[PDB]
Formats: sequence, C-alpha cells, structure tokens
Amino acid sequence: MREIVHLQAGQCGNQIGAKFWEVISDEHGIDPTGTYHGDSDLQLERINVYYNEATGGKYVPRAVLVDLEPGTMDSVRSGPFGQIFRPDNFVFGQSGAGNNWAKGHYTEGAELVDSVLDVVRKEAESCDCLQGFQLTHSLGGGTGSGMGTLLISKIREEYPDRIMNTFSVVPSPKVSDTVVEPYNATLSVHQLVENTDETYCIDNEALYDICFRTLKLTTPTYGDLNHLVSATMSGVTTCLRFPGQLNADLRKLAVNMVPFPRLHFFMPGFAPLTSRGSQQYRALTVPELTQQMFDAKNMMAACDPRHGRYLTVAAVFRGRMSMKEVDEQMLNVQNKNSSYFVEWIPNNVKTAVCDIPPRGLKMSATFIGNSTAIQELFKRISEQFTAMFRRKAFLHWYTGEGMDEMEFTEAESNMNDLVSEYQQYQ
Amino acid sequence: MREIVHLQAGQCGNQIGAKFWEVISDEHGIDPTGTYHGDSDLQLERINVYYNEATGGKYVPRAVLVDLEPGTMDSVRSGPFGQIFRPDNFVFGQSGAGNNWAKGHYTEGAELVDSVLDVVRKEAESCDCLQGFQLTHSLGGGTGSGMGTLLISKIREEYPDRIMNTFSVVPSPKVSDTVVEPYNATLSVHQLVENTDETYCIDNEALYDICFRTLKLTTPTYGDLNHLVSATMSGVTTCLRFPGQLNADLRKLAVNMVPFPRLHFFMPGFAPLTSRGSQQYRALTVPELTQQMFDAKNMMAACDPRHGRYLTVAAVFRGRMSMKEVDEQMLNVQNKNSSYFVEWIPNNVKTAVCDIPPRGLKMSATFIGNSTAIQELFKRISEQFTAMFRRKAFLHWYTGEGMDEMEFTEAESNMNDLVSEYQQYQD
Amino acid sequence: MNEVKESLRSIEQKYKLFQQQQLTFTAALEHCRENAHDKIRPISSIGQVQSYMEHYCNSSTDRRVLLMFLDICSELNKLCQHFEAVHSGTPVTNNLLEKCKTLVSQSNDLSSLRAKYPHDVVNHLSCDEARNHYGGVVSLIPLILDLMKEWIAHSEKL
Amino acid sequence: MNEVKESLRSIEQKYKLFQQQQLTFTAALEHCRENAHDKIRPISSIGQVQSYMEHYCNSSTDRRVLLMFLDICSELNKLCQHFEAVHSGTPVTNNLLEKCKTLVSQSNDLSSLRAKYPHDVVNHLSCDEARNHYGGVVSLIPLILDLMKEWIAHSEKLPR
Amino acid sequence: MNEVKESLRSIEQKYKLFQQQQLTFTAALEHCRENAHDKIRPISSIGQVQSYMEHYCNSSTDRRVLLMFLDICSELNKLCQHFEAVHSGTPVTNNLLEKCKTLVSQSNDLSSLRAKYPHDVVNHLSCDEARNHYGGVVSLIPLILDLMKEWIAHSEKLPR
Amino acid sequence: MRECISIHVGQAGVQIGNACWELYCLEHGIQPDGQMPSFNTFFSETGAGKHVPRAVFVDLEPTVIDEVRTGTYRQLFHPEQLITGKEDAANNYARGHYTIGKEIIDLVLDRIRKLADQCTGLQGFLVFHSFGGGTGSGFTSLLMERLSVDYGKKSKLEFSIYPAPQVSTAVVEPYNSILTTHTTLEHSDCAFMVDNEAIYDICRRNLDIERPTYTNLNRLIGQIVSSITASLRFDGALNVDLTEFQTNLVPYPRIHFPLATYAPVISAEKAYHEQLSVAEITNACFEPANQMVKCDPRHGKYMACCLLYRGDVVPKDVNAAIATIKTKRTIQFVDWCPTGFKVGINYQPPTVVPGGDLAKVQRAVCMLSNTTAIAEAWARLDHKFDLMYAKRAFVHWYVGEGMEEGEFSEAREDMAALEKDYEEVGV
Ligand SMILES: Nc1nc2c(ncn2[C@@H]2O[C@H](COP(=O)(O)OP(=O)(O)OP(=O)(O)O)[C@@H](O)[C@H]2O)c(=O)[nH]1
Ligand SMILES: Nc1nc2c(ncn2[C@@H]2O[C@H](COP(=O)(O)OP(=O)(O)O)[C@@H](O)[C@H]2O)c(=O)[nH]1
Ligand SMILES: Nc1nc2c(ncn2[C@@H]2O[C@H](COP(=O)(O)OP(=O)(O)O)[C@@H](O)[C@H]2O)c(=O)[nH]1
Ligand SMILES: [Mg+2]
Repeated sequence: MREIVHLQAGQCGNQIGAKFWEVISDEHGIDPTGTYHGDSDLQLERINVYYNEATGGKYVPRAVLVDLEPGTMDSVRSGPFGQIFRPDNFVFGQSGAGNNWAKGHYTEGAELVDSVLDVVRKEAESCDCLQGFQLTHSLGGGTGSGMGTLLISKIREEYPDRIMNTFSVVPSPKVSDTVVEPYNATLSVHQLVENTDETYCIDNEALYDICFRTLKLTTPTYGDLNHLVSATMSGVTTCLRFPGQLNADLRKLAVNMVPFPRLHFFMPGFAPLTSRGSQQYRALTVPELTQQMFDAKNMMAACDPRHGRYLTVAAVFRGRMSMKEVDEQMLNVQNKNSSYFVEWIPNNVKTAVCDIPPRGLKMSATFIGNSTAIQELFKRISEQFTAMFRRKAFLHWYTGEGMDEMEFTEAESNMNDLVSEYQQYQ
Repeated sequence: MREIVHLQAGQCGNQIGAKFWEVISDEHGIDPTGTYHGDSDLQLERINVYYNEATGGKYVPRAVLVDLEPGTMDSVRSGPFGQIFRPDNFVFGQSGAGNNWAKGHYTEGAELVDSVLDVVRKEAESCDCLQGFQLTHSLGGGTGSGMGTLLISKIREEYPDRIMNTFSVVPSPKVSDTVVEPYNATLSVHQLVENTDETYCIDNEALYDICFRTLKLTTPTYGDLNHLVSATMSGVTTCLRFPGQLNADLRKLAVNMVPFPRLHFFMPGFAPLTSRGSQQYRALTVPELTQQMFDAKNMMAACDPRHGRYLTVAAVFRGRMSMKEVDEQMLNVQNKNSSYFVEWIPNNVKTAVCDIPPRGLKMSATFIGNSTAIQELFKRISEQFTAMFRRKAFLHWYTGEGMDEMEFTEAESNMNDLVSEYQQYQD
Repeated sequence: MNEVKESLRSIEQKYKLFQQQQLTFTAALEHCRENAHDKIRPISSIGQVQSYMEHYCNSSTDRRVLLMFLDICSELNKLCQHFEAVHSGTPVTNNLLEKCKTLVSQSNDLSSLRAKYPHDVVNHLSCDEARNHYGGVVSLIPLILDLMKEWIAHSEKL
Repeated sequence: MNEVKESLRSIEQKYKLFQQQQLTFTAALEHCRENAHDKIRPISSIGQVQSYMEHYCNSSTDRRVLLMFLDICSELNKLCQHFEAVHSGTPVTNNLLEKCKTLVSQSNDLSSLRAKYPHDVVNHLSCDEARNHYGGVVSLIPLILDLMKEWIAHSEKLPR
Repeated sequence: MNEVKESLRSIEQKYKLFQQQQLTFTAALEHCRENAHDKIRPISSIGQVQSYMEHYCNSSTDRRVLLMFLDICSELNKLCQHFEAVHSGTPVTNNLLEKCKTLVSQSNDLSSLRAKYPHDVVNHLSCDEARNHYGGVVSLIPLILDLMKEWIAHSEKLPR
Repeated sequence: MRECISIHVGQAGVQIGNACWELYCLEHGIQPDGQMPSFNTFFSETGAGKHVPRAVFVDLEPTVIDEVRTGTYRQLFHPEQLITGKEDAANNYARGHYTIGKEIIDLVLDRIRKLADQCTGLQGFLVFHSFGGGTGSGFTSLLMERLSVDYGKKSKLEFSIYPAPQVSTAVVEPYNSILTTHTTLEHSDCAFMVDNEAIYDICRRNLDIERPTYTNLNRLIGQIVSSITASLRFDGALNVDLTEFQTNLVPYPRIHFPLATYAPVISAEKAYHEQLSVAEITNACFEPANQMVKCDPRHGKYMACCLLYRGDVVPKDVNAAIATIKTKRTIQFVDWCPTGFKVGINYQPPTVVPGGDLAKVQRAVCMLSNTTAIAEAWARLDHKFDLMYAKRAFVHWYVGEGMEEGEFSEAREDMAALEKDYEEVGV
C-alpha cells in the first residue's frame, strides 16, 4: 500500500538502475515478457510497492528514465529486461550535456525538466500514500549530475513531507573517469546536503576491490558489478515489501541514523558474498555473518573505519534465524569494537530481521553505515577543488555559460563547513 | 420517434460525413449493402434514430449531401459505403463556389438549396416528431460555409421550435489552407451566433499533433484524422440509440451547458486514447480516464485551457462501470482545480452514462465544454480581419457582387462586441 | 469425448448468440405468421419453421435468424450421430439418445416443450404469445442442451 | 508400485506448489465468477472450473493457477488409472479405487467435500467461502491424497 | 432426398396453382361430361380423364388445364416410385406405400375420397358437383399430399 | 381489502421502482410471471391466477422504459400501466410544466381513475421522484397540482432524490430543486428524502463494496420502502397505517420534510461477526455515519422519529433501548416534544434478494425522522440559487417555454420563508 517512484537518470544511473529492476523481478519471478510466473503467493501479497497494474496480469515497473543522450536508452530498451518499462516515462533529449554541470542546470536540461515534472506527476497522482522517490544517479557524469541535482531541488520545493533516497556513485581518486568530475562533485554535493534526506555514497574502487579480492572473478564486466550493487537497494526496502518478525520502513531508518541535517551520508554494503571454492567449506550461521558485516573488506567504499568513527550503523538481516544470536553477536562486537563507536551514543546498532530469503540463498544481510570516514573523502574532494580553483582552470566551459564564480566559492565554503562540523562531533 | 437528420456540405464536410458514417454503421453493425448483421437485439431497437426502414430488410441512411462542385460526391459514391447511401439524396450544382463566401450565398446559393429543400422537408415531415439537426460544414471553404450557412438560416426558419447542432471546422495559423480564412470564417461565424443553438468547433492543427503524440500514428492520412473526429461525434448521441443508466440527449446537453443564447461555442475531446504500442501497457479505469479527460493534449482545437475559465463542462460517458467513480472524480477536479472553473455557477460538471460501449473497446469517454479561453479563437479572426480590411485587401470581389462594405463593418463590430462577452465574465 | 465436448461448446456458443439475438427470432416468427396468415395454427414443428423461412420470410435478418435456428438443429442432429459414433451403449445413454433424436426430428410436436432454470427465455419473452406458438421454439433449444449436458455427465461417469 | 509411488511423490510436490499458490487459485476463482456473473451458483465441478477458465479468465496468473489445478487433477486421474493398471486389487482396494474414480470424476458434485485435520486447506479460506463457495474445490486435494496413500498402504499390505 | 424435397416444393406450388385454377377445372369436367354424354358416371377415374382429354377436348384452355392435372398425376406417380424404393419397411410404412400406389394407379376408382379439415377445396364448389360429380377428383390431390406429409412425419420419426 | 397506489415519475423513479417491486415479488413468494408456484395489499389479481400490480410508471424518454418492456420482469407489470412519453423534459421545469407536462397528464389521470375504480378501498399515494430530474420535477409538480384537485383528503407521501451538497449529475439542478420545493411545499403532506453522496459513503464502509452502481443504490433505497409499507402488507403486534405516520411526523403545514436512516447496512461477512441485538440495531440508527442523508445532527435538533421494526423483535428491549437512547445528553431535543417517539412492530422479517450484497438479518429497523439538521442542508442550496440569479444565468429557456421570469423572484421569497420557519422552530 506504500509506494516508491524510482527515478532513473544518467548513463551510470541507467545502467545501475537497469540491474536494480532486474533483481526485484528475479526475487519476485517476472519474465522479460511481463507474464507473471511467481511460484508463491508471498510476492503477490505485497507487489504494489514497486510495480503498477495493467489489464491482463501485466505488472509494469514504476520507473522514470530520463537522459540527454539517446544512445543509452536504446541499449536500455534492448537490454534483457528493457522490454517492460514505461515508454511514456522515457523522455530522451538529443544533446548530451558533455559532463558539464551548468549544461544540466541552465542551458539544455533546464528546458527538459518541465516535461520531466509532468511525467513524475503522472506516476505520483496514481497513489494515495507514497513514501517518496528513490532516484538512482551518479555524481561523475554531468548529464546525470547537472540535471539530477536540479531534480532533488525541484521536488523538495514541490513535496516537503516525503522521503528522498538517492543512490549516487561518488567520485573516486584512482578510477577518476572525468577531468572535470571534481567540479561535478562540488557543484552537486552542494545540493545533496541541503535538500536530501537519504544519500548513499557508493565508491567503485571497493566494488573493484570486492570482485578482485573476495570473489576473484576472472571476467566480471558491468553486468556483474551492477548485480552486487542492485542487491543493496532491495535491502533498503527488504522490510518494506517482505513482512516478517520485525518490520521497518524507510523513514524508520532515516530518522534513526540521522542526528542532524549535516550527517546523512550512508556507506552501503551487502553481506553473503562468498568465494566460489568455499561454499561447501563455509558453515551458514549468524556468527559466520558477524565477522562478515563488520569486515572492513566488504564495504562498498574505499574507506577505512580505521580512519573514522561510527555514529549510527544499520544492518538488516534477511532469512529464517533466531533473535538470540543476532543480539548476542552484536553484544560481542559492541563490546570489543567499542573504540570505533563514539562513547556518547549507546545501542549503536539497529537490527531488523526479515524472514523471506533471496532465491538461491537461504539467508542474506544488508549493510548501512554512517561513519566519519566520509569526511576525508569529501576533504580530498575539497583540496583538489581548491587547487583547481586556485588556477581558475577549466572555467571557460562554466563561466562561458552565464553562471558566475560566486557559486564556486560558496560551495567551497559549504564543502569544508560540512566536514568541519563533522570534526566537532568526532 | 425523436429524430435527427444529418447534413453535409462542401468538400470538407462530405469527407468527414463519409467517415462519420463509417463508425455509426459499425456500432450498429451494418454491412455496406444495407442489411443488418449484428449480434445484439439492442442495436435493432433504436436503429431508426439515424436510419429509415426499407423493404427487403434494407436500411437507407438519411443524410442530405450537398455540393456545388461535383468532384467530392463522386468520391462519396466511390467510398466504402458509396453503395448504401440514397441516390436521390445527392444534390449537385453546376459551378462550385470556389472558396468564396460571396459566391456560395447570394449568387450561386438559391439555385441549389430549393432543390435541396425538396429533399429535407420530405425526410423531416416523414417522421412523427423530429429531434434536431446535425450538420458538418467548414469555415474555410466557401461552398461549405456560405451555402451551409444559408441552409442553417432557412431550415431554422422552417422549423423554429427545434434545436440545431453544428460541428464546424475552425482554422489554425500554421495549417493555413485558404487565403480568405480571415474573410470566410468572419463571414460565417457572424451568422452562426444569431441563428444556431449549438456550435462545435474542431481545429485541424492539434489533430496533426494528436496522431503523433497520443496514438503515435506513423502515416496519418485524412482517414485517420476524420476517424477521431467521426467517433467523437458518435458519442454525443450515444444515448439516443442505446440505453443508459443516466440517459441524456443533445438538448439535455444544451440546458445544462449554455448560460446565454449568444455564448454557445464549445470544444470537444475524445479520450480512451492509448497508443498502439501501449495496449498491454495501460489500465482502463476512471482514474486514468479523468486524468486523460482534462489534459491539454486531448482537446480538438488549437487552444489552451489556462488562458480562461471553463464556464460549464459536460460529458457523455459510455461503458459499464461504477456510478460513484464519475460522481467522485468529477468532484475533486472541481476541488483541486478550483480556479480553472467559474465561481458564479455552482456544480459546473454535467455527467451522463450510456450502456453500450463501441466494438473493439471496453470503456469510452467524451468531452464537450465551453471555456472563456475561446476568445483567442475569435479575437485572432478579429485582428486578422482588421489586418485584411485596413489595406483594403481582397475587397474587389465583394464590391461587384452586390455586397456592401457596411456589411463587413457590421460583421466586424458585432463580433468585436461579442469577444468582450467572453472577456467580461472572465473578470 | 473431447470432440463431443468441442461440438457441445460450439453449440453452446451459438445458442448464447441466439439467446442474445432472441428478439429478432420472435420478430421473424411474427413476420412469417403475418405473411402466411395462419394465426389460428400455432408454430409447433421445425418443418413449419423451415417452411415459414422459405416462403413467409423476406427480411434478411429474419432469414439469418431462421438459418441460425436451422443450423442449431443440424448441429444437434450431427452431435446425436457423433455420440453414437463415440459411445457403445448404456441404458440411460440409449434412452437419452432416443429422446434427443425424437426432439431433433423436424416433425417433433414442440408445443409440450417447456424449459426450466436457468433458461429464462420464457420470462424474457411474453408467455401469452409463447404459450400460443413461440414457447416450443423458445424451449426446444434449452431442454436439448440440458439433455446433452446430462448425456455428457453420463459419458463422463462411464 | 514403484512408478505409482514416484507419481504420488510428484503429486505431493505439485500439491505443495498449489498450496503455495493457493490464494492465487482463490483469486482466479473469484475473478472467473465475477466475469461470468455466477455469483449465486457455486462452482461444483472441475469441468466447471475448466469452463470458467476457458471463457471468463483474462488474467495471466489466474489462467496459470487454473491450468496448474487442472493439470494436478489430470495427474491424479492418471495415477488413479495407473493403480488399476499396476495392481490387481482387493475388494477394499476396489472400493477405494471406485471412490477415487468418483471423486476425480469431472461431472461429480464436489460441494459436499470438506477436509479435516491436519489439512488446514479449509482454514486457508473464509467460513462462507468454505461452506458454500469454494470449500470442496479447495479441499479436494487432501481427501484424494489420503485416499491414494491408503490405497498404497493397502497394496503394500497385500501378501506375495 | 434433396431431389425429393425440391419435388415436394414443386408439387406444393403446382397444387396451389391447381387450387387457384379450381373453378375452371370444374367447368372443364362439366363440358367434358356434356360431350361424352356420361352424366350418370361420377368422374373419379384417371383413365376416364385420359380418354376425355384425348377425345372430348375442344378448347386450348381446357387442353392446358387437363395437361396440368395429368402432369400432377404423373409426377406424383414418379414420386411414389421413388418412395417405394427409398425406405426399408414397417407395417405402417407398407400401408402408406400401398395406399399411395393404390391411389395413384389409374385402375382404381377414387370416388371414396373426401378431404378433411386442412384442405377446404371441397366447400368451394356447388352442392351436387362437390358431393357426387367431381368430389373424388377434387379430393384426390389432398389425399395424396396428406400421405406425403404423413410419410415425411413418419420418416422423420423413425430412428435409423 | 385495503389497497395502496405507488406512482413513480421520471427515470429516477424507474430504476428505483424496478427494484422496489423486485423485492415485493421476492417477499411474498411470487414468480416473475405473477403467479405463485396478503398479496392483495399492493398487487391486484386476475381470475386466471395472474397478478397485475396496482402501480404506474411514467417517463418521457423511452429507452429507460424500454428496459422494462423486455426485461426479466416483463410479464410482471401491465402493458398500459407503463405510459410511454415522446421526448425528455431535459432538466427544465418549464418544459415539464407548460408544454410536456400538459400532454400526458390527462392520460395519467385517466389510468389512475381506472385503477381507482378497481380500488374499493385505497389508503394513499406513495410518490417517487427526483428534485434534479427533468420529468420527476416538472411532471410530478402539476400532477400533484391535479391529483389534489381531484382527490380531497387522501393520503400523500413523497420520496425524493434530494441534492447532495458535493456530488452532482446536473448543473441547472438548483433551478429544478427550487421550482420543486415551491409547488410541493403547498400540497405535499410529507417528503422523505435521500441523497447519493450518503449512499456512496454508506456503500463503501458498510457493505465493503469498492465499486457501487445505482443498482446497489436501488437495492438499499428499495428495501427502505419495503420496510416502510410492510405493516399494511403483513400483520403484526402493532401495525402502522399510512394515515398514521403522516400525522405523527408533521408539526406544521409547512414543516413537512423528514429524513430516513437505515440499519443494519451490513454485509455478509461483517454480520457473521457482529451480533444483531435489539439495542445494536437501533443504536446504529442514531450514529451519524449510518445517516441516509449527508447532514450532521450536531447543529440539528430532532422533532419526531417514526420507527418501524420487522422480524423477531421482542417489544421489551424496544423500549429499553429507546430509554437508553434518551439518556445521553449529546442527542439534542427541543423542549416541546418530550414524548415524541413512535414504535411500529411487524411480524415478517425482511428477506434478501438472490445474490444480495446486504446480510440476511433476523431483525431490522427503519427510522423516518424529521429534524432541524436539514436547515443547514438548504443553507447552502439557497445561496446557490441566489448566486446564479445575480448574474441571471440559464433564464432564457425558462421564459420562452411558458413560465414567468417573476416566478424566479416569487419562489425565492417562499424559500426564505421556509428557512425562517426552521429557525423559530429550532430555537
Ligand atoms: N440514487 C439513485 N439516483 C438515481 C437513480 N436513477 C436516477 N437517479 C437520479 O436521477 C437524477 C437524474 O435526473 P433524471 O432522473 O435522469 O431526470 P428525469 O426526471 O427522469 O427527467 P429526464 O432526464 O428528462 O428523463 C440524478 O440525480 C440521479 O442521481 C438511481 O437508481 N439511484
Ligand atoms: N557502478 C557502475 N558505474 C558505472 C557504470 N557505467 C558507468 N559508470 C560510471 O559512470 C561514470 C560516468 O558517468 P556518466 O555515465 O557519464 O553519467 P552521464 O553524464 O549522466 O551519462 C564513470 O565514472 C563510470 O565509472 C556501471 O555499469 N556501473
Ligand atoms: N479534418 C479534416 N479536414 C478537412 C478534410 N477535408 C478538408 N478539410 C479541411 O477543409 C478546408 C478546406 O475546405 P474546402 O474544400 O475548401 O471546402 P469547400 O470549398 O466549401 O468545399 C481545409 O482547411 C482542410 O483542412 C478532412 O477529411 N478532414
Ligand atoms: Mg431523466
């Protein structure tokens, strides 16, 4: 009865969001054609959260896909599950923004978003109690970044009392894929702080590290990294759609991990990843998972807890399991790993357990973290942006489009004052 | 019983009316020969609403098709339903009016209409009590307009206590098809206000958008564009021929809809529209249809609703559904869109239900509405007619044909006073 | 068995179409009676219906309705033959086959035929004119359909 | 004997899948009854359910549930025939096989059938729906399964 | 029996034609009797009709109407020749065939035939002419056609 | 030996009347033909066994009547009792009072006199019509003007489709309602009222039906009438006559506008868990969520309450519950009607239609109650009627069809006088 509209913008967001809808179909048993073939009534019980209803048994995804370059959406609709989405939600512009944030904010995408407002309005008014918008994008690509951060700012003015969950891949030091991505970082996170509630900072180097170290897979292309990514967004709503022993919706999590509006940047994780030679040698238990969640290796960020302190941590379980060992093992690591948590927040861990497991795995776990290792990630962004603006370089694509340099210095003030305030509580 | 004869004129009218009967013969299930082969007795019951009974199990359509240029009616008898119409019902003139209002009214007007009036009065008095008239003429073609307006003028006089409903084609700027559209439409709409009860205005340009935007039609010839015009007109009189849970007719529509005798210009919308690639991709329900109803993309005229207020809104629904849903979802649209309707008329929306849906469809939705934004459909013709008259453009035809220039200024001034009438109730 | 079920489904669909087009059949019977001027003589035979269709029917829709009734009778006769082709013998099955053949014969006195629930064709029509002539023609189809259903149930039991 | 036991195990797995999709079967029956407007006359035959699926089923999942139910009934009938095809049969076994044939008969009225413990198929439906609407159609699986298991036990109890 | 059925409509149509030309036929037999001087003999013999046509015919109209009547007789004879071979036989059917052949034979008197209520051809004439003069000839056609409808009813009744 | 005559006007009187006599033949055990496999109270009989109902149905637009002519209950009714009109009145009171109302009134008056001659003893008239209707507001008004001239002191009742405040199926409905509350003010002895927006809210929360149509509205409204006039139909411990409850509910010749409220509006699954005590059937009657008309009692004061029960009800807890009903201070009463409760008990319990969306109940309750909560319900409708006359909308049809424009000014004064009567009574 609660619904989420899944906005999906940018080529990275389109490719990540393509796998997102692929797994929740796989957990519910939906073919690429669109004929329902779920073998259980449990997903029939709660399906209206993400799918909508068409006449004849067609369950249509509630996905809006918008991008300024038409090349992705052809490959999206030519994908394995691209034959099911809404063509009227597909609104493609012609000119790609060219990794420029000001292109997505004044020049070409600024006209397109008015059409985007009508499309999301069409999906919104069909419901009665909507949670909010799960938008998948990326900070690196200015087409997803320039248009996307204008969308959060516009929806927030329109809809004050909802939830705004954003899954964005933050810029990375070693997999720097765009020269102006530090500019695309600072001009975008400046909108991510003020008017966004749930923000999930995914860093691809750990995703690169996980497939290298933990999985040791020989040929995992983008069809395989996105599979690990796509599981985590389900764990955000794994208690929303699957009823069980202990239930928690979105804002139950959102209020709980966020003490102040400046602290809302979430490191995600998934937890039953296992090396292919070691299924039979590994015993499937809750204490086996206890090392695995609070392993530093399995996080989706190139960050170290060694560097920062946990404030709030959320780890939702998934499977048929007791409540003893869930509390007892968390009693163990809250004891031993006391230095990682701050001394002034007790009962750091929120544990919620869902009974329904994913297909092909008897048990699952999903990680959310709110540490103070994200301050150095944003600090490294700040100093590189400080060095670039010191030379005032690359600005002719920016200043030549009418936007002024006063927006650069305010974000530079706003970037440091985000993480300077992180220090006071550290 | 109560009865409407259908009237066609001009090249534009005869192409619409040929396509207009392509759907109402389908809804009643009639072969091109003229013999019923439907699968429902309810079709046979009120089948005399448009037809005349004939021996041998035949049914002859009753329409008066008139054209001074005989090129069009040959294509009418070359149409798919050319062998079903009455051969005595076709009246042909010698020379066409040639996109002139002056040639269609006074010079080459009287020599055909009295031969036409031998056909109409024979058919009209043949019934017991006639219900009204339904004419398709266009304001851009001289043969359709001036000859048609003269048909409007005198059949009104012959039967004074009777309703007349017209489906007229208003022009658009980007689809400019006649040089004297600021002349011919001005010379037509001035006599329609005084002497027509109901006027329905259709514009070509938005239909070229609708086949692209709504249905995503790839090769939209006039067979496609007239079809959306054709099926829209059928839903206006659907309760006349089929039962309904809330029956209504044209003059039911009129009473609820028209505040004053001189403000009777409407806008139609047809809306169960869904593209071919989305047939499995949409749900058929009243939350979809009401949202599809008042959308700006689905009005059949080059207008915008936000530049005015809807005075009254009527709707003839059709299909099997739940009476609460229309009674609900026409209510909150009066609530949420509070400024988009007037405040001096309470309960603006008018609703009606017919039983039988069309073949190939589950539920259907039809819109008829008067809005105060319609004055741009009149002041544009007013400012263009001033642009014509200021440099004395094209006046040389009308001077030698007997038309006084004071007739233009009388037509200019009274239609200039009328645009304030839509304007004054806005403010 | 399966082919008998297919023919039964086809006969049921055609009979549902006839029930939808039932009023046109009444109009056809009225026009045939008016043309033949046999108001005293009630319509009680399939041969009478065929003769009225061939001689006292002029409307195309009336002829189509009479052709539908004749096709229903032909389908009943063919299904009766196919039942004998498919089955060997039983007491109830033999009695039902004899009754079906007698009812499907063109000389069957239909005036004694009165259908039961859920065949509400009598309630839909007027039983004054039906009890005069139309009731046997209205109720011949439904009792035959019920007998066919009973024979199908007996064949399933066997 | 061995193939009959394998067929019974496959039927048990199929009935477990049907119980996992049991609410889909109830929704399919409700949709078929609403489409056919037979809200007063209850569905009393597997052939009647098949006809409703043939004429008044439009939802793909509903059609899949009805097809699974009809195929499970067909497998039960094939096992009933295979019991006589395999074993000679005792007198009580002949009575049980006649009961199996009568229960799996498509023209038989199943409105009088109600399950008992430990089969909670009746408790899986509402009291009115079990009493007058779909109790027999819901509970046909358990009594037929118990009859098949009793026939297998009787065939095992026969001497050599 | 499609040829038989087409013959049935043709014979019915020519029977309607004969009954439409009933009044001229009586005057035809009247002047035939006047020319033959056999006023005592009641006209009920087919061979007598043959001889009267062949000898005492003086007008083309009478020649034509006697042609029509004897053509009716001959085509009914051919229909009886098909009916005697088309059926297998019950005692009732044998009685029907024997009566049909006995009536259509020219060697039999037909003075004992008077029509029933469905055919009103008896009452259209004058008193003595309908009673004793031409009653057998007038009632020959309804008896044969009534045997035709009775044979249709019996053949539709009998299960083969 | 006693008889009752039910007159239904308009198609709003048709769908209600199609269900009203649907339950009546279902109660007594009557086949749709009119023969069985107390019946003389409403139905008449033929010596051959058939039954002819003593009822008249009137409409002007036949395609809703045409459902009856070939319906399931086609043979139940009488051929010449169901008078077929020619052309609809179409929401115009001036249509149904000067031109249409004057044609078939004398044919209506002739059939009643033919029925009154059959009536060796008649109790009164149950009139069914709609305020927003065209036929039900025009043709009723001059019928009641003519029925009161012909008959001196016979009993007269009314069941009206009162205008709900929010939902609407018409636009000039306030003009028809104002022109109905003038003529019926002068002569109608009583006026029971229902509105649709109450029923949609009732059909949602109580019957647990997501999608109701007027057939579901017909079955609930139709069973209200059955329990109203079951006392004359079936014997009981304390019967109520039609002459009785028109006198026990009307305080003044002008204040004659009661309400209704039914209990238990309860579904099949819901009543299997909710007990039906004598207390709980009548405690739900005074709960505002079950109120059959959208108005609240918190601004209202009750004037009179006629209650009718059916079935296995013991008369002990009838008084014990009403005693408990009188205990709460939240229920308001005026200080000049302390002993203002009526009790009617009937032996025969109500029956359920095949496939009934209600519950098959052992006991039942109806309340026909006047109150001062209805004054707020016209405290909006009077402002609606004064709003449009200020801009003089929709007048121009009313002038030409026969009524005076001054009748708008005169009937406004009667509208305020009735409201002024409600204020002084409700102090
Ligand atoms: N509650 C309810 N209201 C009905 C029903 N049928 C019709 N109505 C009401 O009838 C009103 C419409 O007016 P009509 O009944 O069509 O008007 P009329 O008196 O028949 O006159 P004409 O329109 O000329 O035929 C609407 O307000 C409907 O709510 C019904 O079955 N239930
Ligand atoms: N995790 C993940 N990242 C991707 C994928 N495809 C592209 N990216 C990242 O997307 C970033 C560039 O963003 P871009 O696609 O240009 O966004 P756009 O400008 O809106 O199209 C690069 O840094 C890539 O690392 C993918 O399949 N998975
Ligand atoms: N929608 C539509 N418009 C048409 C059709 N045929 C003609 N027209 C319009 O009619 C106008 C010209 O009409 P015209 O032939 O000059 O009328 P006439 O001279 O009086 O016969 C053009 O603007 C066309 O857009 C048609 O089939 N459909
Ligand atoms: Mg009406």
